[PDB]
Amino acid sequence: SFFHGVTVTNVDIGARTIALPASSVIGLCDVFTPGAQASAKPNVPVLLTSKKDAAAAFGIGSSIYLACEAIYNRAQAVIVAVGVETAETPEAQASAVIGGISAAGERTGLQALLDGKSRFNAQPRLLVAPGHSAQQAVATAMDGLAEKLRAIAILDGPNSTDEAAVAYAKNFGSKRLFMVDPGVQVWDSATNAARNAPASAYAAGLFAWTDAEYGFWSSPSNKEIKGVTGTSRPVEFLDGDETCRANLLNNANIATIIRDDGYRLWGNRTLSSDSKWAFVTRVRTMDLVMDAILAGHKWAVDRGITKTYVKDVTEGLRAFMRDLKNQGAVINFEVYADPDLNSASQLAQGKVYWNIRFTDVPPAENPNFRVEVTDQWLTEVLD
Amino acid sequence: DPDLNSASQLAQGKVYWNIRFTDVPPAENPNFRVEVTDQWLTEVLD
Amino acid sequence: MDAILAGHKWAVDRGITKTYVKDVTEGLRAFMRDLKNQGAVINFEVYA
Amino acid sequence: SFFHGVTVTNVDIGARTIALPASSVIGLCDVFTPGAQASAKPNVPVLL
Amino acid sequence: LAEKLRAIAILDGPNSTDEAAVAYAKNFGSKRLFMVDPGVQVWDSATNAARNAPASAYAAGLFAWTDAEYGFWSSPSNKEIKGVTGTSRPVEFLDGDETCRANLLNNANIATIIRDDGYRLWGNRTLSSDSKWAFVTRVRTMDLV
Amino acid sequence: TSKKDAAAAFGIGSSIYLACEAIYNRAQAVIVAVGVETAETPEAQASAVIGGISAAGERTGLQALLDGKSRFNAQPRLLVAPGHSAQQAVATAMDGLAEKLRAIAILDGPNSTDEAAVAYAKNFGSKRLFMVDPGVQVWDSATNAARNAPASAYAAGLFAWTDAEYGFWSSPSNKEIKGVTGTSRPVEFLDGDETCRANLLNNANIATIIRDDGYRLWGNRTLSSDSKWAFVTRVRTMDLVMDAILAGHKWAVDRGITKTYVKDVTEGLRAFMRDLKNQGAVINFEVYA
Amino acid sequence: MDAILAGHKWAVDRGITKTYVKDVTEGLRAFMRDLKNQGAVINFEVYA
Repeated sequence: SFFHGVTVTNVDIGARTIALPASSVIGLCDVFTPGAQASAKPNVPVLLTSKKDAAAAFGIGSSIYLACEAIYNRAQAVIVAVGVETAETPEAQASAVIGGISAAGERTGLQALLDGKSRFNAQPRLLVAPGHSAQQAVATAMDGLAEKLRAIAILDGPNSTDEAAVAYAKNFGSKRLFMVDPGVQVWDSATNAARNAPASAYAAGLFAWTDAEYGFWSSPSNKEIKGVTGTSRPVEFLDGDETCRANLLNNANIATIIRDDGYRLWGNRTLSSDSKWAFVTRVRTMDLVMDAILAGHKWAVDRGITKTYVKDVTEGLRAFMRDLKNQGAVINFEVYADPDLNSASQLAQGKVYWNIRFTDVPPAENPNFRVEVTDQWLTEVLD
Repeated sequence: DPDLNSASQLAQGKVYWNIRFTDVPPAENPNFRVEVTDQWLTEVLD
Repeated sequence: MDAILAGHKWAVDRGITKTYVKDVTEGLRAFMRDLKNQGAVINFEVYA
Repeated sequence: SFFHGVTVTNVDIGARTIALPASSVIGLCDVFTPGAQASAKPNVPVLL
Repeated sequence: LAEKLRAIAILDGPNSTDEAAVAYAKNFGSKRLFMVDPGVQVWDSATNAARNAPASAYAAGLFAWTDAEYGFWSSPSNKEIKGVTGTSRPVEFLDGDETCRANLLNNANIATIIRDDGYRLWGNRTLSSDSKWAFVTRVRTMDLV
Repeated sequence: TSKKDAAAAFGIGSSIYLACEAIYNRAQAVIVAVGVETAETPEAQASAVIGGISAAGERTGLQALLDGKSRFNAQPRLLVAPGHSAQQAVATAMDGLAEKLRAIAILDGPNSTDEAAVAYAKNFGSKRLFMVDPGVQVWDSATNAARNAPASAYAAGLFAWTDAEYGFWSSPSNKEIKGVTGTSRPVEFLDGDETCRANLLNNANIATIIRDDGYRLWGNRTLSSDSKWAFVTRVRTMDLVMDAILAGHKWAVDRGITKTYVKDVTEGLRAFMRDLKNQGAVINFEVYA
Repeated sequence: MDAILAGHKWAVDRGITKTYVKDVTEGLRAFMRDLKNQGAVINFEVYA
């Protein structure tokens, strides 16, 4: 007979919803002085949320707090900060910043950011290392680490001059590097006077402002930065001419703070050879929708690949991408199951493909205006 | 089956029915070939 | 020229959505029309 | 089984964009008098 | 015995390490074998503390849950198991990479309990040489019809 | 599998860990590492690296990699021996071993100069050898300063990045390598001219890291005389589909060779190769009896 | 010339699939067309 009663099986099918995780969590790693007021341990990752949670953690005056304060002053954001004890020589200090792994097995230094995901559920999708980035060594660690986190490591090249900034950017070429050359100077509270900063954390907090406001898909450039009071090496910028020096650095894929004091930062060009990923925007949107689809369809995995299931996942992308379109994240999209890929043998191994394709919105970094007079509408002056 | 069900096979009681189908395999690895482009850019115009 | 140059300094790198194009297009529509009725120009035409 | 999870490979294909570099950068080489006010060295290239 | 009953014998290889689990699966190759390596640990009531289990019965009851719910044709993998509190030898599993160790055991046709505590079990590959009967599902539907 | 599993295994500061870390920093991958104790003299140390067989019977040294298949189900299809490859001795062992594993042994010739690199490559000529001459320098954590590396493991991890990303069929060259900070003997490279020195080494079948710091590696030419197997790509795809068909049709073997069976195997290749075609592994194929 | 040279530095050694050829072909199509409407060239033609 089998059962013989009255069943009520819940058919668990339908297009699941998908979200945009992480969005813009900052992954900082400067230095401080562990002791009394410093609640945070000399190396482990610590989650932040506001200046209060950061102050009692690392302490006031700590070089790391001047970086966190620079971010929170700009725009509030999650900062899975690490922080490492200051070393003797400046060179060997970069070792603790990069961090090998230690005998304890726990990832030390900058590499500790990989733990931020499996501890705080906040994958730092925006690396930054104020002060420690002009060095060729630590800069590559930021590059390699960014690909693990699908983040955008914001470097900060040495001031000195422009020649030294271009020669520095010529080294890298990865999608996930957004360097800023001119070191903005902030008014330090402890020194009670001018004080040059790496301009790394300021550019990082600046992103968090646009990401929380407009969106991650919005370009950060041409947005004013707060907590400033001048800029080391005044990068010139005319009203509208390619002759200005602010432009020449952008050709070498470099961000710069223009005008007096610190009016605004721009230079969307990420240190990338491939012109496809020229904008930092594209890298930021693509790394997001990828991590979303990855972490989103974790419910599916091994499950009955019936015609319903394919449509449930297909409609899952239809609705998802359409929530990005009307939101303005993308201009237009198209998702479907490829006939050629989805072969009878591929499905028999569990493989099932969905060709997603779209156009992330590029920032109009140079809108032209071909204005030109004529003598056309002159006969109109008659009748 | 025409070939199996021979005049001699049925005369021994043997009678065959060729059943065939495809049991549902679990999608143990669904891929997502996502890729941006510059196709739908001219759409931003009219 | 100097007006359009110094005028659209707010735009620059920004999401080039269909709205943005129209926002700038309508920015010139209204602008030039303020020159037309004012008598600065006889007639104009702006578009992408 | 191979992997057994949920991949999301980024297919890096499509027509890349191309620009017009350099355009018209001048390469001058006259003479001068190096000393005090002359910041530029007596021979090395200096950008202007 | 499984071939006499057309069943699916769920084994449970030794913990110790992964090397010992792969070398153990290399022995068998029958359609009707679905081994699970990492021995999940349950909270025994009598001992009033942690206690390692063979993870065999847990994987068995797990099938009965999916079979009664979705159906025998439904795959058991990627379904959360209850009555757990940790897993002997924490088998690592990244968000999405073949480099993770949870995947390597599945290549050797082995089921594993991933994530902390005992989030879920997976590894549809039955200890079978013939790739036609690679999934435990096919063996379960065919033996039924 | 990761730095954690490698750190507790060999230890920090170990010359082997600097090689594994160089790979995992680039792109995560499975490494059936061996590792051998350091010897007295550098010459006799290569013996332990090559490894005879020992009285125990168990394959020692570099030859121990043959056991990686029948223990971890992970046949090392990508050999590498950082530091120990400039020596003519150990280099041949990498050549002979690669054919047993159908792998691609990545050598690393001596720096010094370019003349010494060309004269070194002139010795080998096997399909399964992909040498890189200029020794990239990494910033060692222990030394807290510059430190020259063999650039062998970096080029190895670089493959694993492309193989996991694009595919094994994708060429590794022209892909940027991380965990660098300069390159011993700056190999020059112009914008576009055969006069550049980076090109001349590629003519001698040599990989090189171009531009400042360590922008990228290229030189697809494997140290092979036969122009048919000139690219490292072809050797990498062919050694794969072969091992796939070999290990794939293990179910067949002695079985009734009826017309159905032939078609079952024929259609097995039809569907299989077509999964490589649409995937982009191959342009087109053709299989039949 | 210097644009095409420095422009297609992203390509180089890469899978020469039918897609790749079209990706580069369409790269020149769009590129030259940006020169045509701009007035840099009267007309063009690019192909394999």
